[PDB]
Amino acid sequence: GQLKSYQLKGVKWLISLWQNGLNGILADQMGLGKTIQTIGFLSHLKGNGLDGPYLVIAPLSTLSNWFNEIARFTPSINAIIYHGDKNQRDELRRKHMPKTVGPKFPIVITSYEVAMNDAKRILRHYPWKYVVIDEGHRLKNHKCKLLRELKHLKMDNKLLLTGTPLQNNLSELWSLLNFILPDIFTSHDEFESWFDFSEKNKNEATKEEEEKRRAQVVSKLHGILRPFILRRMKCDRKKEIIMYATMTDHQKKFQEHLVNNTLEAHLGENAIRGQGWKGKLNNLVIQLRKNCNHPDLLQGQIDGSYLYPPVEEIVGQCGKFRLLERLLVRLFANNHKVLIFSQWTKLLDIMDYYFSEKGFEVCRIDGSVKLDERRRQIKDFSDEKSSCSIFLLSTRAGGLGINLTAADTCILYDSDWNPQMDLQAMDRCHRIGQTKPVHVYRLSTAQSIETRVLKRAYSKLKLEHVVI
Amino acid sequence: RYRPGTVALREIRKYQKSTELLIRKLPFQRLVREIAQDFKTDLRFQSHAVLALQEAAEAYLVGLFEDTNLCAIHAKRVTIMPKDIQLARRIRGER
Amino acid sequence: RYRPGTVALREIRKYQKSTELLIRKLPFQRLVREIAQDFKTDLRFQSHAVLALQEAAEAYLVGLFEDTNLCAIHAKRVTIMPKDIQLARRIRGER
Amino acid sequence: KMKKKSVETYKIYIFKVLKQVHPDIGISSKAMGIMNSFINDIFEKLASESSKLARYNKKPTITSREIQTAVRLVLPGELAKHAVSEGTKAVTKFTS
Amino acid sequence: SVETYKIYIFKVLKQVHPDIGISSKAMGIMNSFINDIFEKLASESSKLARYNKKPTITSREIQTAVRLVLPGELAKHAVSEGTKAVTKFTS
Amino acid sequence: DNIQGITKPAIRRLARRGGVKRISGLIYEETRGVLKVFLENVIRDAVTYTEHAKRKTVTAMDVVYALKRQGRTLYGFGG
Amino acid sequence: VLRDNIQGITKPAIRRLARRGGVKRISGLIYEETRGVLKVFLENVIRDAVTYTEHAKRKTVTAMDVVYALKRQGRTLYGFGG
Amino acid sequence: KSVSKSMKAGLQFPVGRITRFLKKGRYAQRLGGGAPVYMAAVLEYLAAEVLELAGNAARDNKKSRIIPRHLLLAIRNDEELGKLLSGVTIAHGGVLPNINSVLLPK
Amino acid sequence: SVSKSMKAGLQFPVGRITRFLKKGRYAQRLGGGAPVYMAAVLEYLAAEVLELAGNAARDNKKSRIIPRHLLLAIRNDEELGKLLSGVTIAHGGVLPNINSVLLPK
DNA sequence: TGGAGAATCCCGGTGCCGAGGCCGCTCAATTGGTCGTAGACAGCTCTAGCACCGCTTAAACGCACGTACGCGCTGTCCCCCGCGTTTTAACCGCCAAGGGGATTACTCCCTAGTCTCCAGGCACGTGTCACATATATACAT
DNA sequence: ATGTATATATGTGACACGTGCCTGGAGACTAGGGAGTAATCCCCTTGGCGGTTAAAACGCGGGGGACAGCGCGTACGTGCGTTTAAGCGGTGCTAGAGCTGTCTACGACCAATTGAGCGGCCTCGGCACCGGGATTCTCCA
Repeated sequence: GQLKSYQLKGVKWLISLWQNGLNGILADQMGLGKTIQTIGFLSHLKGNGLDGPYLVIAPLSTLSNWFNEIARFTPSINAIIYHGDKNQRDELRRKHMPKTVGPKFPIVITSYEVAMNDAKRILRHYPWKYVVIDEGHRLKNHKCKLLRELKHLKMDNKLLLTGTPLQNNLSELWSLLNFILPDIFTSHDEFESWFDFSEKNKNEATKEEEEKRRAQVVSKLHGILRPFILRRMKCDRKKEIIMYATMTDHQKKFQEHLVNNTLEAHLGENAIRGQGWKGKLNNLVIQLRKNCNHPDLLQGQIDGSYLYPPVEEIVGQCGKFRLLERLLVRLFANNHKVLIFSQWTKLLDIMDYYFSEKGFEVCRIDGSVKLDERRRQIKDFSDEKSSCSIFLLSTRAGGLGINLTAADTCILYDSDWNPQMDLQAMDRCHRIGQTKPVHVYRLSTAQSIETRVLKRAYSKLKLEHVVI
Repeated sequence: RYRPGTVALREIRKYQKSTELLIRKLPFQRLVREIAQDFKTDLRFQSHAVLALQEAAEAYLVGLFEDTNLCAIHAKRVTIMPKDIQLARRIRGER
Repeated sequence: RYRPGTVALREIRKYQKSTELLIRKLPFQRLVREIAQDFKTDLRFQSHAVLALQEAAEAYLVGLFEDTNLCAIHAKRVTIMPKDIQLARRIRGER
Repeated sequence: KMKKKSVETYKIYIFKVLKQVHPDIGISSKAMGIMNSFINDIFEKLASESSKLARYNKKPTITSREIQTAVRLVLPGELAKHAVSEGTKAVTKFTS
Repeated sequence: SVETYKIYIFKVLKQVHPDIGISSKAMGIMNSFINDIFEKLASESSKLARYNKKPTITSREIQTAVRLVLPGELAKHAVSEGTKAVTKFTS
Repeated sequence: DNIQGITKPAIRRLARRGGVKRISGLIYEETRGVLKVFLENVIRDAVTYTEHAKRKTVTAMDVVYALKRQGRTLYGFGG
Repeated sequence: VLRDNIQGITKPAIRRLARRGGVKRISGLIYEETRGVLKVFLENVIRDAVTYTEHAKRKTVTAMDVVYALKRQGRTLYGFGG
Repeated sequence: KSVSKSMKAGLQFPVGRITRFLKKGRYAQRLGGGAPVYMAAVLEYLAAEVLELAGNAARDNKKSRIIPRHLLLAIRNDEELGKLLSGVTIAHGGVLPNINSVLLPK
Repeated sequence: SVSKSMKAGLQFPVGRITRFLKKGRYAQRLGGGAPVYMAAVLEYLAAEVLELAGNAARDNKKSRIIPRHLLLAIRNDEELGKLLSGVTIAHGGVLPNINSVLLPK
C-alpha cells in the first residue's frame, strides 16, 4: 500500500494501546504522516463491527484537506463537515442524525471555533465514542474549560495529536496530561520533585559534573514519559549563520539619551509648542527592542503624511540595516532567491518603502488581505518569467505549503522568543524535493538587549534531549 | 414602501422602553484616553470609571436633546437646528 | 408726535444705567406681611429683610425677563407672550 | 485568611422592611446598591445640614430639635410633615 | 466686638492704588466675599480630608482645594504665590 | 388686594431694565403668580430659620441663609 | 494609518440618542455641535477626576473619583457606589 | 440578659451604628439621647415609602422581582420624589416614555 | 517678638486664620503652613479684585469706589464671571446690553 | 367601509442560574461606675418696630387715536427618509513577559497641652472733600 | 429746516487723622502617636494574529416641510387731563432681644463581657429562549 513499515508500527501501537483501554497522546513530527495513520486506525476500528461515532477537531484551514484524505483513501467512507453559517447550521443539525440507535452514523469533523461557540448543542442530544484532536497547541494556559463540560458526559476515548509538545514552558506536561489522564491530579501539583538544579545552569553545554541527582532524575524523566509519548524518525542541507552588526554613534546617542528618558525636554523645542507629546514610554523591554531594531519605528512622536527621511541617509541609523544591504548586494551575484522574515508590520512597511525606492518589485503577506494570498502567489511569483525577487513574510501569519520552494535563501531580521516559531519558519523555508543548500541567515546586534533574548531562547530550545 | 414618518415613531417607541447602551464602548474609551492624555501623562483607567462616564454622557445628551426638542416645538417646527441647541445652552447657563 | 419705538429705546438706555429701586417699598412690605401671615402668626420684620427680599425679587424678575426676551427673539418676534415665560421656566427647571 | 475588608451595608434591614411591606416580592442584586446609595446620601445630607445648623447658632450639641428643623428644611412638601409625626412617636416610646 | 477685615483690605488697597478711597458700602461686600471664599475653601478641605480617611489638614489638601475651587488661570496663579509664602515661613 | 399692589408701570420698568421693546397685555398675571411663588418659597425657609432659634422676629441673616439654600447668594447685607 | 477619535461618535449613534429623546426629523448640521459639547463635558469631568486621582498619590483612576467628580457638578449617579 | 436600643424603640434599623457613624464624622462636640432614634425612624420611613412605590410599580407590570427600571418608574411618577430626586440619574434606568402631541400623526 | 505675618511677608494676619480654623473644628489637627497659604490666596484674590475695581473706577473719571464699579469689574471678566455667576450685589445694577434686532434701521 | 401584507403580543414547553437558606467565628454593642460642665430657669434693662395724624405732590388711571406688526394664505424648491447592496470594524479569544499599584509589617519628630505677658486691634473727637442748582452747544420728523 | 439731550460756574453730610483701653498672639517647657520606611500578588499593557457577525457607508428616487412674499385687521404705544396714595416728619407705647447669675443632670470616659453580623457552602423556582397562533396596523382601494 501507500504506507510504509513505520506507519504500520504506529498503527499496531495504537491498537495495542486501545487493547489496554488508555487514552492516547501522539507527537509525530511529520504532519501528513499522522492523519493517514489515524484514518487507517479508525478504519480498522470501523470494519470490525463497532458502531461508535467519531468526532474530529482540527483548525479550519485543513478541514477540506481531511475531505481530500477520505476521498484519497476510500470513496465508500463518507463523513460530514459541521462548518456553516448560522442559517444552514440548524438545517444540518438533524440532517444526518435521525435517531440515537440505527445502522449508520456519520463521522463528524468540526473546528475549534465550533467547539467553543454554541457548543452546548452537541452534548445535549447525543454521546460520542471517539474524540480526536488534530493540533494540540491550544490547551496549555487552561483558558478553554468547555473540555470539562465535554468531560462531564462520558467520552470513552480521546486521542490528541501534537506537532511539538515541547515549548519548554512550565506545566505543559501538567496541562496536557490532565486533559488526557486527569486521574493523577495531586501527583503533579508540586513540580519540585521533577525539577532539578540541572535546569538552572549557565553552562553552554548545560552539563555539570559537580551537581548531584542529574542522571537519576533525567533517567526517570524519560522513563516514565516514554510509554505515553511516541516519537518516530524518518530515517529509522541547512546552514544557519548569525551575523552581528556594530552600533552606530547616532543610535547609541538615542540609547543613552533615553536610558534616563530625557527625550521630552530635548525635542520639546524642536516640536511645535501647543501640540503636546503622544505619551511617556510604559515598558522597558519592548521599547528597547524597537530601538535596537530601528530608531525610525519610534517616530510616532512626530507627525507627517508618510514623510520619511531620504533613503541615502537611512542607512546611517543602523548597522543591522547596513549589514543587510551589504548581504543583499553580495547575494545578487549568487543569482538566488531570498525571503525576509519579520515580526512587526511597521518594519514590513519601512522595508517596503525602502524597496519601493530601490525600484525592485516585491511580494508581501501582511495579513490585511483575505483570500488574496493564493492570487498573490500565482501572480508575479512561482513563475519562470516572474521578475519579483523579494518576498516579505511575518512568522505569525500563514503562508501556503509550496512544494516548489523557489526561494532557497531565508533571512531572519529579528528573532523570536519561542524557537518553535523559528522551526515552522524553517519548515516553510525549505521542504522535501530540493537539493539546493539552505544558507539561513540571522541579523543580530552584539552587546544589546536582544542578545539576552537569543541566549534565553537557545537555552529554552536546549531541553529537547530530556524528552523522548 | 412605507410612508415617511412611521419608522421614526416606531424607533421612538422601541428605544424608549429598552435599558441598554447606545454608544459603543471601545471607541469611547479611546476618546477618553486621548482626552485625558492632554492633562496628565501615563494614566490608567478602570472599566467602571469609563462605564460611569458613558452613562453620564448619555444622560446629559438625552436631556440636552429633550430640551432642544422642546425649543424646536416652541417655534412651530419639526426639524432640529444648531441654533435651538445654542438657545437651550444659553438659557440653561452652560455657555 | 414721535414715531413709535423711540421712547422705548430711550427708556431702555436710561433705566440700564441707573442704580435705584423700581418697585415701591410700602406695598411690597404689605404683600410680604400678607404672604407671611399664612405660615406663622404675629411675625415681625426688620427693614433690611424686606429690602433684601425686594432686591432678590427684582434681580430674579430681570433675569427672567432677559431669558423671556431671548426666547422671544429666537422665534422671530418683537412682542412678549406668556408661552415664552412658560418655555423659559420649563427649560430652567423652575416648574 | 481574610477574604476582604468587612463592609457595612443596610442589605438585611432593607430586606426586612421589604418583607414587612410586601409579603411575596423579591429584589435583585442591582437595586440594593441603589437603595444603599440613596440611604447614605440622605444620611449625609441630614448630618451635614444638622452640623451646619449647629455651627451657625453657636451651639456645641446636636439635639432632636436640630434634626427636626433639618427634616423640615431638606424634605419638601408633604413628606416633611409626615416624617415628623412618625419620628416624634419613636422618641416618646424611647424615653418612656 | 466684631471681627472684620476692614483694616487689612484698606492696607492692601493703599498698597495697590496710592490715591483711591473706598466707600462704606463696598467694605461689607468685600468682607462677605472673603468670608464666602474662606468658607468654601474650608468646607472643601474638610470634605477632602474626610473622604481620604485622613485626620490632618496639610498644605497639599488646600493645594488641591485651590486647584478644584478656583477655575481657569486663577488656580495656576494662586498656587505659585502661596507656595512662595510657605517656603519663606519654614526657612 | 395686596397682589394688585404690583402695578403695571412697575412691571413695565422691570421689563425695560431687561431690554424689552414691546410688551403684550397678558403677562402681568404670570409675573404676579411667579413673584408670589418665589416669595412663598423664600418666606417658608425664612420662617423655618426664625422658628428654629426660638424667636419671633425675622432678621436679615435668616433671609440671607434662605437665599443661600436656594443657590442665589446675595452680597452687601452680611453674608 | 489612523482615524480621528472624535469621528468615532458616528451618525447612527447620534441618531439613536436623538430618537431616545423623542425627535422626529433631524438636520445634517447638528453633529459638530454635539461632538463639541460632548468633548467639553468630558474635559470638564476628566479635569476633576484627574485632580482627585493625583491628590491621593496614585496613578490609576477608580470609579469613586468619577462619582465624586460628578457629585461636584451636581449630577449624582447611582449604582456604582456613591 | 440585654436588649438592643432598636428593639425597645420598635425600629428595624440599627441604632448603635448610626451613633458610630455620627461619632466617627465629628459633626459636633456632643450628641443627644434620641437623635439616632429619630434619624433611624426617618430613614426607615423613607425606605418603606420608596419600597412601597417600587413594589407597586413592579407588581403592576406582572413581575415578581424589582429591577432598576421599576425604581426609575416609581421615582419619576411621583411629584414628591420627583422634586427630591430631580437631579439624580439611575444606572440602567432608562427614560420615561413621553411623546408630544404635535408629532402624533393625524 | 515678631509676628507670623511679618516674617512671611504677607499683609493678612495669620493667628486669626488659625483661630478661625480651630474654632470651626474642621479636623483634629492642623498644619504648619496652611494658614500662611490660605492668607496668601486670600490676599492675592483681594489684590486682583481691588485692581479690577480700581481700574474700573479710574476709567469713569472718579476717585472713589462704589458698588457699581465692583459690579462692572466682576461682570467684565471671564474668570470672575465664572467665579461669581450666581451672586447678586446690592445696589449694583445691570450690565448695559442691547440686542441688535431691537436697534432701529 | 373593505381587502391585504405585515408587525406584535399570548400561550405553551425547556431548561438553569442567582436568590434564599444552612454553618463558624469575632468584635463592637451593651452594662455599670464616676466626673464635670452645659442647658434650663429666673430676673433685669434698653430699644426699636407698630399705630397714628396732617401735608403735599409725583404718579397711576382713564381715555382717545392712529399705525405697525402678527397671523393666515399660496406657491416653489430642495433636502432628509426609506430601502437595497457591499465593505468593515467590534467582539472574542490567545501569545509572551514584565511591572506596578493593592495590600500587609516597623521608628522619630511635629503637634497637643500648660503658663505667662505686652505691642496691636476696636470705641470716641476734628479738617476736608464729590454731588445739587443755574448758563452754553449738537441731533430726529 | 425747528424743539430736546450733554458740557461748565458756586454751595453742602460722609471720609482720612488723632486719642484712649483691653482681651489674645507669641514665647517658652514637656508628652505621644501618626506620618514616614520593605515583602507578596494579581490586574494592566504593547505589539501582533485568526475568525465571525452585525453595523455602517454609499447610492438613489421621491414627497412633504422650510421659506419668502403678500395682504388685512386690530391691539398696543403716545399724549393729555383727573384723582390718589406714598413719602415724610413727628409722637406715643409696649413686646421683646440680649445679658448675667445659679442650680442639676445627662453625656464623656473607662473596665468587662457576649451574642448578632459577615464570610464560607447546599438547593432549587422565576426568568431567558424556540415555536406556533391569534390579533391588530397601516396602506391602498
